[PDB]
Amino acid sequence: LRLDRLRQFIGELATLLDSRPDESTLLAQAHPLLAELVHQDDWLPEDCARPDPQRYQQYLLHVDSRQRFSVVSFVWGPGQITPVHDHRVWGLIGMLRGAEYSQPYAFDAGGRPHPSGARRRLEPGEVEALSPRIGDVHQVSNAFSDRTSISIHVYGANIGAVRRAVFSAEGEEKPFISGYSNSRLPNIWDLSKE
Ligand SMILES: [Fe+2]
Repeated sequence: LRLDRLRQFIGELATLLDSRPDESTLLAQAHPLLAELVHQDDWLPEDCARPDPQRYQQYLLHVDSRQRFSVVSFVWGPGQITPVHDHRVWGLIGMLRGAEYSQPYAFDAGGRPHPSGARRRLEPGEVEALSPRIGDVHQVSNAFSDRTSISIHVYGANIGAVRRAVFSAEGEEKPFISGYSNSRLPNIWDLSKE
């Protein structure tokens, strides 16, 4: 495993964040950092790539000391899908293997959510951005019904601890905390094992 590439990404993102950019500058300059990471699929620990039959898995890879960001391996078993939901922090999503569909939503005056633009297909190597400022609400699904798809997510917080919400088609808001699938993180720092 090329865990040095993951270490490099974490270091460089933290370096960008050290210059205290606004969200727009951050998303713009971190976009190529993550695309470079997901351009080649040779680093993700198999532990953090494992699908589950009932639900997709969320494997935490790294959290910044000051929680300025977290890096999560998002794993879709065949045909799995999220409900419509928000994030409340900035996010960058890089596709690793397989593919996923992403449909942005927006609310009318009465609460009800509607698709607010074209559904997007994210191919391996591609990166998309989200945040409360530029659009925070979407529904995501595995683009395939016959395979496992994986995307790497970077959020502007410890996303598993962020209190957010899911929305029904009728617009019912329900409190949501995603948590994480792994009770143990991969050790990506023991260089003497490389
Ligand atoms: Fe999401």
